[PDB]
This record gives sequence, C-alpha cells and structure tokens, in this order.
Amino acid sequence: LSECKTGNGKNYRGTMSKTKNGITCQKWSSTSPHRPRFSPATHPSEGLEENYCRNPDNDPQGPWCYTTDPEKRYDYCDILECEEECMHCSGENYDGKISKTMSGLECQAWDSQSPHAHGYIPSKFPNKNLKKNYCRNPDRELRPWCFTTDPNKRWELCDIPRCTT
Amino acid sequence: LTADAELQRLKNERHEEAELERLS
Repeated sequence: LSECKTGNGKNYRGTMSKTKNGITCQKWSSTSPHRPRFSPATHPSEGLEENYCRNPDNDPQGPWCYTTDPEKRYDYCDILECEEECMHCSGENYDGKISKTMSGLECQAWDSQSPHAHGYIPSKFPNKNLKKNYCRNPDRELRPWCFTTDPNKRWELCDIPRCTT
Repeated sequence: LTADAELQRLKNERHEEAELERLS
C-alpha cells in the first residue's frame, strides 16, 4: 500500500525491488545466488514477499534485500521517507504537511464538505492519501492544491517547495 | 469508469469553474 517508510522501515510494505545501486533484489523465497537467513518460512510475519525491500531484522539502516549479484550478498534500498519538507516534480507523490494555499488561505479538509461541496472523497481515493487538510496532487494538477476555507474561493494551488531549487 | 478517469473529470470541472468565475 504505502510506498514510503517511517523510521527503520520495519513496517514498510512497498514494492521497491532494487537496491540503492540499482541491483535487482533476490526473492526472499529463493536460495540462489544467496541462501537467506530471513525467509517467509522462517520469518512469516515480516512480509517477505517476491523480492521487495524489507527490514525483517530491525537493521538501523533501514530496508534491504539480498541482491542478484553473486558477489554481493545484500544491500540497502533507497526508499522515500514519509511526509515532506518538499516535492519532487509536480507533487504527484507529495505527502507533506503544508495546508495553506499560494494566497495563504487555510485548506479545507478533504473529508469535509464545508464550505465547499466536492467529489474528492478520501474513501473514494484511498491511494491518494487525502489526509486532513494537506495540499495534495491526486489528479495531475500543476502542483498540489486544496479546497479552501474561504467560501469565495473553491480551490487554489499551494506553494510547495521543490526539493530542487 | 476508473479512478483516474474520475479524477480527470474532477480536475476538468475544477478548471472550468475557475474560468467561469473569472469570466466581472
């Protein structure tokens, strides 16, 4: 479900399946080219599925996997950490905490219909993480935006900093 | 009737309405 991690990623269940140097992960269920110490059979509650980066051993450096490079047993994956400071690109995956618009109006909460009735119902689009009243880009807008608490302005883009100047 | 088709109509409606409220 969530393709980001919090903390050391013990509960990460995303679908990253490469390491941080781009090597495809080995399947946890496979014993070539590496024989795993952590496998679905031995550690069934750690979500060790396909070849997805996981943290079944509470490694302080986060999620990892056995690699398909015979000469490298395992390596850490490069996974996006949850929330923000900033947005990549146009904010398609922006899950940060800014909740006011360009003009400074406080956003209306996604799960509210006041002062603006709308169709962006969280339960309709759970994958879009329309959480509280945070700016989001569920629908390929220029940038994350929200509905506003100003009855006279239905919606407005937000001012989300770019991770790249 | 996919999710993404709905989101696209939703954006289109949001844009259209802003233009109409602009088009004093």
